[PDB]
Amino acid sequence: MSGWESYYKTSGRDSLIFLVDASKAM
Amino acid sequence: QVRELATLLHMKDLEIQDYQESGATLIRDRLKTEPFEENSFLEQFMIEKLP
Amino acid sequence: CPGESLINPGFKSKKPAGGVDFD
Amino acid sequence: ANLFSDVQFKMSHKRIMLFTNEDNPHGNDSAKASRARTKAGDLRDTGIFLD
Amino acid sequence: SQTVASHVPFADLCSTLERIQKSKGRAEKIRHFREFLDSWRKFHDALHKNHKDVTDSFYPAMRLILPQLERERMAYGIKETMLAKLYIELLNLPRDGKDALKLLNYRTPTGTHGDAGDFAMIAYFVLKPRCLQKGSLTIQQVNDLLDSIASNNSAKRKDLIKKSLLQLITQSSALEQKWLIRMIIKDLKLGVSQQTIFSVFHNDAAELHNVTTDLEKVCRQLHDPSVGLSDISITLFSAFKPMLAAIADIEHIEKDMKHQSFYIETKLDGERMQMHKDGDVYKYFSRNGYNYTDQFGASPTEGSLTPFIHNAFKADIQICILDGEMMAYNPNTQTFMQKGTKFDIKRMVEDSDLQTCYCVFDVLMVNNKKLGHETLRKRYEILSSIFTPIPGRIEIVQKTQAHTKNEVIDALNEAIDKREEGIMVKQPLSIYKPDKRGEGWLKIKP
Amino acid sequence: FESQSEDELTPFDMSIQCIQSVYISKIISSDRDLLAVVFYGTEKDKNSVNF
Repeated sequence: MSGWESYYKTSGRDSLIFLVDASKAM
Repeated sequence: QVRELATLLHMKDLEIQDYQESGATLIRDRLKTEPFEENSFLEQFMIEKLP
Repeated sequence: CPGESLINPGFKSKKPAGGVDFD
Repeated sequence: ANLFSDVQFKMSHKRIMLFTNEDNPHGNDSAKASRARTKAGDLRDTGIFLD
Repeated sequence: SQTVASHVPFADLCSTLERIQKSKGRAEKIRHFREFLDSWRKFHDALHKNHKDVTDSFYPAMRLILPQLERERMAYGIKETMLAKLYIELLNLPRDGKDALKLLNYRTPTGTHGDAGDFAMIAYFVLKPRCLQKGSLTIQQVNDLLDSIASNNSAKRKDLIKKSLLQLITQSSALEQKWLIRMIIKDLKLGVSQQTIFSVFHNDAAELHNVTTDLEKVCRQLHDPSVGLSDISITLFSAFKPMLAAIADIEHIEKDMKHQSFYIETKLDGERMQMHKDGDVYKYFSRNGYNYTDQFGASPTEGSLTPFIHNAFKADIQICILDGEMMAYNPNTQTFMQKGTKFDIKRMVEDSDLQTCYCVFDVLMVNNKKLGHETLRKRYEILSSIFTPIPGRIEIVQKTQAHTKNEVIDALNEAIDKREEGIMVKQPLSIYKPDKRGEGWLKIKP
Repeated sequence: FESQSEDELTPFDMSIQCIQSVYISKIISSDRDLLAVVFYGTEKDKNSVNF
């Protein structure tokens, strides 16, 4: 009887989102 | 000043250790910092940035 | 709270009897 | 704590005294110290005095 | 009498379950389950080289991997709330403390940590600092503890239940205790279907489970994958999954019956029951395989329905299986009390004047004749020659021959008039397929 | 169980003497109170939980 230790051993598509700043500096 | 900063770092390390022992989990795993050791830090500084 | 008996809580630790002590 | 719970009467006070001469019972294992601290905190919350 | 379950640590099963849960696709879960099964079978072969007759099987682990199919064990009597209360008492946690409140109102997301809907996660988090890192319990020990707890709940004793739960808590880790809580609640959320588990166990296991409804026989008979079963059919004293009916559209009903005459029958509201009779030995089984024989009586001498119908069977019939519906009868009016208000046919009070009536609609075995594979008409005819009905205690459901839609609408209108749920339709040539739905039986409601 | 000096009482002896004195005082003063004696660090075990 060997121990239980021996017997177990433990595509797609591109998406883009632009983000334009609307500050007065722009 | 260096000695005082080392003491503060050690206290912060104790805080980290206790927070870990409390079962708390940090949201970001990148913020983890390694334990501070004085000899290792001094050796690294002297070998790298002293010149 | 201060000077509390360690055997019977809720009661002050009675001091030992000293009898007569002349000045 | 289990011994305290076994009592069926009404207890005005609950106290434990620790007779020991080892100030560092758990120095090798940090987890055991944390478990002991947690258990002591739980006992204090339950209303058990420690001496 | 060595058993492999006594050599398998519970931590291994817990780790396997955790790995299965933390898997993306079915392939990895099946691979882990197959690896565990192969290891168990290899260990079984190694251990039982010399012994000839062995009752050892995979049941000890199967009853835990699929708690919902457990029938040998009685109701534990504890759910999330009772388990939280017992954990609070045994752990000596403060009643008004944060942990106790979190455990009790586990559904409240006020904690903002972990999960607000999974009690097992919160139990694991609470027990993480209060539990060891390694356990020392085997599968057999856990099964024995669960059996003790269930029997002791059945015996109206709570101190022993507390002792068993305390032992389990003291001899388990956080993960093991979490898994144990999940099994006690009878939910695992492994993400793998029971059908998949049965299929990986053996090529023909779902059919055997449908016919028998007992994890012991399935685990015992289907051990060597190579060896199969020649023929599997309904057997005496073994619950079989009943055959249900599916919704039907009145418009195309004739098409669903291949343009042939069919049977119209009244829908019966109540329990679904099946009766096994061998001599004076009676067994009653419910819809899902639970044994209700105690209520209705397993012998003519004592019972609630059998003591009156013992002598209602023709002399020839000695072995008999029947399927039917159990409902409540009011004699002072001579009418059936519709299911709902004022009574439950499952736990009727003795003092009530209402009694129990069994309406039969199928026969599956008579004098060691297997009628499962015969047509509905033949089973109906054989049923007509089983018992002489004695109104109020056992009856046969009337079925009317109909081959037009106007008849179906007339029947449904009349059923609504008599304040019934609806009407059902049966195909005369339909075969009995246990556990299947919408094969030859259809139902119609307003 | 070690004595620093030849003419001295070991910690165990002092603990036992204190326990006996407290027992006698409780008997004389309040006989309806509850007392218990437990040991930790022994080889044998005797408790409800079977620790």
